Amino acid sequence: KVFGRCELAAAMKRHGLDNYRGYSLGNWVCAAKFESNFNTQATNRNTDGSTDYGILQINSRWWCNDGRTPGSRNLCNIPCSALLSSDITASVNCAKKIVSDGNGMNAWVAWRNRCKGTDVQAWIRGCRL
Ligand SMILES: [Cl-]
Ligand SMILES: [Cl-]
Ligand SMILES: [Cl-]
Ligand SMILES: [Cl-]
Ligand SMILES: [Cl-]
Ligand SMILES: [Cu+2]
Ligand SMILES: [Cu+2]
Ligand code: NA
Repeated sequence: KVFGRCELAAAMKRHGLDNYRGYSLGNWVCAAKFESNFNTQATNRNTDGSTDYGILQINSRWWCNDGRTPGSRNLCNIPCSALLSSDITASVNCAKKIVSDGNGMNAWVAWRNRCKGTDVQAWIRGCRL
């Protein structure tokens, strides 16, 4: 599923991301845009051989099992394929664990390099949520 901007903002809000660990909704929308272009089916291989999955590009190195990431963990206790569903529940719940891990949204390098410090409210501007 490729979400529209405001449709994903509304969904992430419904799923409890707005101000989660202090990160306003536009932070999550901005991260999703640059991670996945709002595509739940997005996959990208990392240099180390792990892969990132779904709207928020959750890495198999730590968070999900894909059967091909040596020495990795599965801290969200989910197959990585679950992260590609049109239903964002698994992605959101796993993201909650990630952002609570100590470095907040800096876990998402694209968030750090492209969203942090910027006017992230622009991502939800005009949206019926
Ligand atoms: Cl957009
Ligand atoms: Cl915001
Ligand atoms: Cl594995
Ligand atoms: Cl959903
Ligand atoms: Cl924080
Ligand atoms: Cu929902
Ligand atoms: Cu809503
Ligand atoms: Na893994």
